[PDB]
Amino acid sequence: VKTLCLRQNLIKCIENLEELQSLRELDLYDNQIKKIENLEALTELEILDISFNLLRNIEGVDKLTRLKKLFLVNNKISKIENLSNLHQLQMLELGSNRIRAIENIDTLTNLESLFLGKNKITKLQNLDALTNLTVLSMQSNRLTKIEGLQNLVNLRELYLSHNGIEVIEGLENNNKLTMLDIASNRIKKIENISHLTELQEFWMNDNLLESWSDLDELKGARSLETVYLERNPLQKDPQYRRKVMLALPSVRQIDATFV
Repeated sequence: VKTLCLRQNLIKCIENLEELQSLRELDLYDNQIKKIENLEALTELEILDISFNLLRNIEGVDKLTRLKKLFLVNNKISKIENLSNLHQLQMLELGSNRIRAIENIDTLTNLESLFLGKNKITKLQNLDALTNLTVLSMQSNRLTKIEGLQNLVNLRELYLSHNGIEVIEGLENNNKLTMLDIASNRIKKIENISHLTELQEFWMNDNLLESWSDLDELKGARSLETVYLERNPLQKDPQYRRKVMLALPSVRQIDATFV
């Protein structure tokens, strides 16, 4: 065997998966599993996908030391735990869960992607050890302040949509940012992003932006190709598209319209 895809079944318990030792990828997407167990024997497994299930806790993956990707999207997981042995983990997908705090991931120094969207996290913390982190998704959470990103120096994609962020800050050491998404917040002013020179796409729709002089912060991004500013108070200006066009000459797309 090499890849078992038991997608879309009525599985409620994990069993009779012991004879297969050479399995590298197990896919249990969209089932009714309630507990992770009987998986310790798949030691050379590189990809585990138990997304869209009824999991409430993370367990039974203590022995999968060779895991590279872990998909646990859409479950009932309340706390992040029992992942400390997965040193080779590069991608961690925990979207659409019930997590309230970022914890117990400091041992995953080889993480390149971290997805925690549609959860209940209230504070950005405990990310200081993921210096290899390239993508971080914290959208549709309870975030109120941007912080804890001072050690994500290779961060190139940051998604903070649908939160309660009021001020743009904490992005001092994230100079490699190419995609910054802070749309659907309570931001009133664009600040502290003038050092983000490699920005390509920048979503800031559904905020409270008022002054046109904030676009001076984006002048350093010569590769800025796409910018979203709709549903801001800036759109009340009848030359909203042209004003963005003139201030940001490098962009080829404003909202859903090309230039």
